[PDB]
Amino acid sequence: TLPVRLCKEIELFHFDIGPFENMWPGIFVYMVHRSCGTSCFELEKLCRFIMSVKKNYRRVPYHNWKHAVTVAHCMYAILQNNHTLFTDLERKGLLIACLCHDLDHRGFSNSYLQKFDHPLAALYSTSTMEQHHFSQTVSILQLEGHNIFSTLSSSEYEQVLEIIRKAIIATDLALYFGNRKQLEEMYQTGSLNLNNQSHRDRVIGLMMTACDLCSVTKLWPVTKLTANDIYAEFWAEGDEMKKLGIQPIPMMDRDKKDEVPQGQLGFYNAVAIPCYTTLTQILPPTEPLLKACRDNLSQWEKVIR
Amino acid sequence: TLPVRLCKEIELFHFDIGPFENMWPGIFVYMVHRSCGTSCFELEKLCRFIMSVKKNYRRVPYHNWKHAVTVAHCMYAILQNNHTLFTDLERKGLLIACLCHDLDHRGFSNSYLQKFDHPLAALYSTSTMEQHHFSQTVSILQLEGHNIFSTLSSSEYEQVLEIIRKAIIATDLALYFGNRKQLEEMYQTGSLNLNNQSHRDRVIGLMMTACDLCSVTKLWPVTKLTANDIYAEFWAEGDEMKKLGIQPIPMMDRDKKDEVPQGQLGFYNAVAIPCYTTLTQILPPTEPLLKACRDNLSQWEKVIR
Amino acid sequence: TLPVRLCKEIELFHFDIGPFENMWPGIFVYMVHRSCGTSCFELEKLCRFIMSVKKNYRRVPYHNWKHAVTVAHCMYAILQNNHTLFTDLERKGLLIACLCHDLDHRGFSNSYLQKFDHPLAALYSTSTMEQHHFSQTVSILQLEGHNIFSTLSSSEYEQVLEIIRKAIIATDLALYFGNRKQLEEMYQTGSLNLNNQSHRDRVIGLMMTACDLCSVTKLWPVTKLTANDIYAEFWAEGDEMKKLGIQPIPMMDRDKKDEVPQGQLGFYNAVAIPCYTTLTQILPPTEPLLKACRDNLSQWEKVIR
Ligand SMILES: CC(=O)N1CCC(c2nc3ccccc3nc2OC2CN(c3ccc4ccccc4n3)C2)CC1
Ligand SMILES: CC(=O)N1CCC(c2nc3ccccc3nc2OC2CN(c3ccc4ccccc4n3)C2)CC1
Ligand SMILES: CC(=O)N1CCC(c2nc3ccccc3nc2OC2CN(c3ccc4ccccc4n3)C2)CC1
Ligand SMILES: [Zn+2]
Ligand SMILES: [Zn+2]
Ligand SMILES: [Zn+2]
Ligand SMILES: [Zn+2]
Ligand SMILES: [Zn+2]
Ligand SMILES: [Zn+2]
Repeated sequence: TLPVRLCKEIELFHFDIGPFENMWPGIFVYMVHRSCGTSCFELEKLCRFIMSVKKNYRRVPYHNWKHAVTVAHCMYAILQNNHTLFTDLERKGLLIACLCHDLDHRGFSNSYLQKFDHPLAALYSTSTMEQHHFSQTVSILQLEGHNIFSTLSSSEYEQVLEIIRKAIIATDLALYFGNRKQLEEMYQTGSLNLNNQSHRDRVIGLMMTACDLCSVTKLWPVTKLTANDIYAEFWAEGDEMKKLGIQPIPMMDRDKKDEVPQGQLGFYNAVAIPCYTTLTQILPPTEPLLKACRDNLSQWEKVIR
Repeated sequence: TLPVRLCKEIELFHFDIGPFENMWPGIFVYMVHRSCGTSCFELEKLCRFIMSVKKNYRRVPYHNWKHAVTVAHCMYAILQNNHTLFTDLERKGLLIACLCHDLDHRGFSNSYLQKFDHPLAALYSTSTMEQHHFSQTVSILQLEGHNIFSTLSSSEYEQVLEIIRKAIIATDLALYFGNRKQLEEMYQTGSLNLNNQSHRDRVIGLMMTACDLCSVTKLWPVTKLTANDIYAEFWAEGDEMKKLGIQPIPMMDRDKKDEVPQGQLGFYNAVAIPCYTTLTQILPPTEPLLKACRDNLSQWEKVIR
Repeated sequence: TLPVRLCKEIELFHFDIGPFENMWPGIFVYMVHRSCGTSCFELEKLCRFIMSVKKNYRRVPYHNWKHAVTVAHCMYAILQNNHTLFTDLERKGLLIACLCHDLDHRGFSNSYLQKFDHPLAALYSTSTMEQHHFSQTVSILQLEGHNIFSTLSSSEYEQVLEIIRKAIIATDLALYFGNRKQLEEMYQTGSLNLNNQSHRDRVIGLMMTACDLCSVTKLWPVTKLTANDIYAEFWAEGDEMKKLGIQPIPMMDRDKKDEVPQGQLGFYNAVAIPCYTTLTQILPPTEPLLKACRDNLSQWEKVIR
């Protein structure tokens, strides 16, 4: 039961979740029931679970509670347009993974933490933050009245945990390049097969990347506005890097503000476009992300003068 | 028992409440006792009521807790200089209405909510936020140990509720233009009469507008500083409008920052000056607001170069 | 048990405490044990005490919780390099004083409070905020399970309170000029004597100044970044001054932003350099602060073009 405008435009890939946090949870529950079903989860146990997650997000310009819901909607959009491809376990499992994918994020990349010699970097040699994101998740599920998979069998429960584990880790962009490249080949040869679990995890992996980056697939005015939040995080990290006696890459250097239009251009070309390209090849219904992406690419070129 | 400088300068229309929240409540209690009386309200029940209201204001650049107290002081200033015109019910009733007049405000106008298709817009077809502001008020009064009108008769209680209702709704600027225009005529013909309840509500209505806008009646340095908070709210709304695929009016368009000195000029001419003009006509003691207002008008013209 | 990079670089004067609050407490406990000893304080009672102090710091751009820890580290650095000069009482006493030295600070100088006619200004005729900082301290100690000097004798306890009292008051910069000038003479004549308690308090006094200002002794990139937080506080105060119908000194005037490179130059020359100069004269191990200070002085001159 969502407002008419929302019920209608929530099915759109480029949908924005507005500036109404209090309404954010509701928007999520709605999507679970439309994609998975009403009796997938007990309402109260779910709502309790949601509030807890909202609470374990930090007020960081970009990787915050809004990012979490936004990413999830893209997944919902992907799920609804490929409705016959996945089980409920995967559906109910993937939506949850998206909301938790950046839990307890502080706004610093894995690079900085290793430089800073942070306790977590010692704890997780690779994919430091993402491993923490999943750690946070399990802690929340282990809370009383928080196990929404209570009704699941221990077999099913373990399965959905793996799904969520694999998914969350995939939000490490460093892992993306190897994943896309592999998928690019397998698609070409025809060896690519969704019934292969090893193959299947990789698609899911690429699906997660598409969502984590979906701000490039929004309309131009949203994409441009979201951009401010992201560099806010980058430049701040650059500052802390500088506090370590370390010259940061120009991307995190606030002195190089002008360069940003080209910095984005390069990123689209090298990362974003190849990503949604590959995805539409495998999942044609996901093209609107790609089209919207290129529309934004054209805008960036239009910025340079 | 307020500091000497405060006790002295609190009687000034252009008084500013400083940056000491913790001291804000105290400043309010003081005004209730000077305008209405000590035994108007039970201290503890009042303080409890105040903290609750402070809690239900949001950290929004302008329409926040500070706005609430500031608006109330102007009313106090109006009440003290027209001391023989109103009953205690109206006095105690109007001060309370001013503090609650923007309860749970989020920083977006009624226009945006209707565009966004917000639940409240469906709930309140007209004067969406203001109806909510009064709804919030009643909820707080209905809290235990929060009914400061407990000592009032059910007749008096209902009366003061109407006063507060009517008052709060009047803070809708859309309603102002019709109200001023009517008052402008009645004053001219002489038909205007304070003993007429229909007439009486309209004055109260115009009094509320004067307070909600009183930042134009502060000294120039305060008026200029307060201005930043307001456009912060506007431009943000423009951003969200843009997120709806809707080109917002230049006032909410942050791209048109330069234009602001003229934007303010137009507003003074068309809205602010006619407002305090009419008010002084009816209530001559309220002229300092008008004088201070024009002093700020002269400053805006002085800005354009 | 701190990360390797931290264990190593925490002994450096120009050490920065990073952007990990959750890790800030730990960094403090570590320093107490390295400077004073493990059985100086009961762990739990200490941790309880720390969290309470963190809670009574305000989110003010500069004089906040980070400032508190940063100042304390400098003291630790001073203590560790002059290990044979002080008793444990003084050590355990001074580290604590540094963390509490700006408790409940709101970001306004004593000048503004007197102008504003604030309740505290009436309460404390001189060194208004600093007297409050110590008042806050005592209140926290008087909390249950918060008396970390519980194990101390009432004689020792009173002694450490005086130490803390004297120390905190010394963070009033107005008092500094008279203190340095006296120390400058006594050092010259040879009359300066650490066994003299009157003399001894003055050194401690100058040590506190060195720490409160230690942002000038950090590396250039940190010093420059910290600078933003400080003027944020100044300009805001200027704004409130203007709200009092009072033209503030150019330092708190945000209109005079350009002037800042020279404003800092003057400060170094007149205040910072003479301070660390005198300190190294008395305590040669504290020279790195001075060297780092001048390195930053050279940078400011390099700014002017
Ligand atoms: C973990 C990893 O590999 N990362 C690299 C890419 C980066 C990134 N993520 C984005 C997510 C959403 C939308 C845009 C994103 N853009 C990213 O980096 C591109 C934007 N960039 C640059 C590059 C060079 C620049 C030089 C000067 C000024 C700005 C620059 N911006 C690169 C995130 C970290
Ligand atoms: C609800 C309603 O009718 N509103 C119209 C007036 C508006 C408003 N409120 C003020 C309250 C206190 C002080 C000043 C206020 N100014 C307001 O709007 C005026 C300021 N404005 C403009 C107008 C056009 C502009 C064009 C370009 C750049 C800035 C502009 N500012 C109009 C509030 C919403
Ligand atoms: C209490 C007292 O005596 N104060 C004077 C010095 C001031 C101060 N504290 C600092 C602490 C750490 C680092 C730098 C600090 N700088 C301070 O003031 C200097 C910086 N200044 C100026 C002076 C004049 C200016 C004129 C135009 C623009 C900027 C200016 N900045 C002076 C603090 C208040
Ligand atoms: Zn992430
Ligand atoms: Zn993410
Ligand atoms: Zn309002
Ligand atoms: Zn208002
Ligand atoms: Zn201080
Ligand atoms: Zn300080």
